[PDB]
Amino acid sequence: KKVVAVVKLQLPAGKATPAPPVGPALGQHGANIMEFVKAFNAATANMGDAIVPVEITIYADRSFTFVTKTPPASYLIRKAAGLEKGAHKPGREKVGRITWEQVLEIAKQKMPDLNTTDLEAAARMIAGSARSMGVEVVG
Amino acid sequence: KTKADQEKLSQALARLAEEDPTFRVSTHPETGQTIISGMGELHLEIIVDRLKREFKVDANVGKPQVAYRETITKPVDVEGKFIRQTGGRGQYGHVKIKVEPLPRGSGFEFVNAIVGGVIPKEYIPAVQKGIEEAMQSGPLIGFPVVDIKVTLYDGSYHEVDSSEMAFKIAGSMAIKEAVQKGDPVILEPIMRVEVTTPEEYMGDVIGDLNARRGQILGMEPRGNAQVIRAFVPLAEMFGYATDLRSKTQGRGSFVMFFDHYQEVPKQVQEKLIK
Amino acid sequence: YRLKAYYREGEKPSALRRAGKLPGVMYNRHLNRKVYVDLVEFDKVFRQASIHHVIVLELPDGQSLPTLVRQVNLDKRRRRPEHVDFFVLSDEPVEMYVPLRFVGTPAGVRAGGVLQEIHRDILVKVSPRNIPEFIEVDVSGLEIGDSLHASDLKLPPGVELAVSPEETIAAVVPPEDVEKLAEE
Amino acid sequence: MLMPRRMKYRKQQRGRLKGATKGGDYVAFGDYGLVALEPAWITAQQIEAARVAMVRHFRRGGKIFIRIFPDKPYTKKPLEVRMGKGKGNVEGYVAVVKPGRVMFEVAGVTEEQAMEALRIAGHKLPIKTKIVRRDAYDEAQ
Amino acid sequence: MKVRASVKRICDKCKVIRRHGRVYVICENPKHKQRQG
RNA sequence: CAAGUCUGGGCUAAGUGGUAAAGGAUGUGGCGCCGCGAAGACAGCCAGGAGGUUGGCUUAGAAGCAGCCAUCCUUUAAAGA
Ligand SMILES: [Zn+2]
Repeated sequence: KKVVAVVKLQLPAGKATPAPPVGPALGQHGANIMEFVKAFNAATANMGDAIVPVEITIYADRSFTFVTKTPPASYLIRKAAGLEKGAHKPGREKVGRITWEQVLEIAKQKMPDLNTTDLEAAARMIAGSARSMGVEVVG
Repeated sequence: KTKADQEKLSQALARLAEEDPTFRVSTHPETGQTIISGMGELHLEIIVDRLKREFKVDANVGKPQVAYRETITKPVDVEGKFIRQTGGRGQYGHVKIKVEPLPRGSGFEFVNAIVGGVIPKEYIPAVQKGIEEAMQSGPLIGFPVVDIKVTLYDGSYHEVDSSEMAFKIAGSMAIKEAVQKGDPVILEPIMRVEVTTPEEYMGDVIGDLNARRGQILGMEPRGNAQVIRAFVPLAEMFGYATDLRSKTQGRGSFVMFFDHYQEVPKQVQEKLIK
Repeated sequence: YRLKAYYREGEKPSALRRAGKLPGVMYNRHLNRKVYVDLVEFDKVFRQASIHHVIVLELPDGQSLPTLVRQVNLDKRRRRPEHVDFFVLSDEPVEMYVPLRFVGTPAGVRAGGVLQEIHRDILVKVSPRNIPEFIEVDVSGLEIGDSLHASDLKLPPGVELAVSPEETIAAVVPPEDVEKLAEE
Repeated sequence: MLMPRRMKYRKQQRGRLKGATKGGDYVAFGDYGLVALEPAWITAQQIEAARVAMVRHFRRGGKIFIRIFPDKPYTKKPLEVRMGKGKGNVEGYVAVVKPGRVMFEVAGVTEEQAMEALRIAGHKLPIKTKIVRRDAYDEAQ
Repeated sequence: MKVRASVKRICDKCKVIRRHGRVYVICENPKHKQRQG
């Protein structure tokens, strides 16, 4: 008969174990801690990896809910350069790259999250994450 | 104490081990000294009164020793000569080897690297039993020089003087020196431990373990509790019960297993020269 | 630049220091008159100005000549400019020291080491007409190793270096590295 | 340590320290420097002790210039021995430092670090010192 | 860091007091609690 | 203990004076330069102090907050990778 919730957990892709923080915060949820490793890995059976943020909200009759955001802006950028890891030491060492368009294509994939309602601004948030992992922008 | 008491003690458990099979007696398979298995400080403690009183035995009560190991860093190659020609049982044996360190947990590997046969067929067995042997007392403190690969790639001989034995020495010389030369390193024992603790105490639990020459490995939750795995040196791991039960007011429990051996922080190198 | 200066009759060049003013003297192949200027305003100008940019001096005789501090003698025990030497420029080409400007990060800038301003001032010559300034030096293709010198640089519309060339203008050297010991 | 490699005379007289400096009272190399306020005899060790902690403080830093160089034989008779019997044997060396003399100077480092490494150096030295920048150290040939 | 000859600021929260001709130095961490002597 | 508790201006508050150094210090007076200045400053109160993003590498885990680097973007009145 526990109280209510707007839980803002942060679970990756695939790893869906009732183990905390899916226990102490979702113990007052009555949450189907297993109707996620199916509802999730079904939509993310496509991707494969990349963490997927989530907000699980509980109510009265002891039922739950949860909507997920997009995968780290550092993800789509790793596949779009034949990368896995950043570059250890960003800036000086380039291990892959993205064009002036490939950055403007990604800013589309996550434009309904950031804050700006453009791409000359949005894309810069991407072009910024370029030197964050040592991945120069093809220009 | 003197071999005298070493007996009063035998009888000690010969009756105390029936009056309480909640313990275990063991003679350290590597260094005489015997261990006294308990179930908490007090336990062994109060035995120490009766076993010392109602048995009048008066021995020592310090802590166990650690099964160290010797080995090297750099690969070396030295001569193994012996020859003693004066007039008869000539005694003529001589060999050259290739000593090379192996990963901490490799073992013992020799190499019958003799071309045509400059070193007769019949003498190799013995030149090995010699190398194998010598590896007993380390070059540093005297412990099982292990984790290496040996290569016999040369050595001559004499038609009459050589002997199965003469070679066992020569080879026991080539080794008795390659380790001295390849910069030795006092390896030690690392354990696997798993403290079951309520993440309430956990915080310090991990700390304390860090400040124990140990390096943490993880904590995959269990029941209402949470488990911690990691490695540690048996030296800096003694009387852990009454330390774990400290950072946990009782709600703490652990296990322990062996794993591998690994170099001592140098500062602990000249330390052990005892 | 400017600077209020006055003539000195020649009386107690040390009573002026205590006074508060700095005894001087300017000259050239024609005239040399003993002078003196206040410190405040000489620190405040020489501190910057130096001997690269001319200083127009204003004397009680309306005149306001252009000169370069050819020399500033010190007080070693506590440095306190104690007497200058103003060279009154003309029209005739004369020698001075033009500042060098290191515009460009070398390779020792990622690798390591340090740019060494082995000589951030060169002796060139030119009519006081052409008053050059920071003579840009190119750096980048330099890595803890060799260096550059001679007179490999943008010599403005009339500058004609009066050094060698050959004098090692600047070089990059190995950083000091804590963990380094040679004694033993 | 540091010291002469060869020498015409193994032993030399004391002499006396006066004012002035004779020279090296201006920068010429680095960007920041340390100068002597009181006259004295800096031992090689004193120097080394500094130069070191100097570098120590900023591991992997720019270049340090020791602008002074010991070369005056430091004498000393054995312990528990009376006067006479000639002179004494050498102990170490010292560089005769006077006020206004630039002892060291660093080049290529953040002011914050330069002003610090020097501050420490000054502590290893037996005399009071000042940290100068580079203003009027122009032309001193 | 109580009694000593070189009393200084060991972290901004320190304060150089001087009650009774003696330079004291107080802070939030009783460790910095100094005093010259 | 013989002759000014002499006159004008200034500093010192420890009996310093009435004998010690490096090195400490919002001591106390006094000169300075250089910044912010009522188109609202200093202390100040109530406020906000975010989103890309747990930056990337490393690691048991590093999410502003071990440590390497890197330090761009954003919506703004403003918020540092
Ligand atoms: Zn403090």
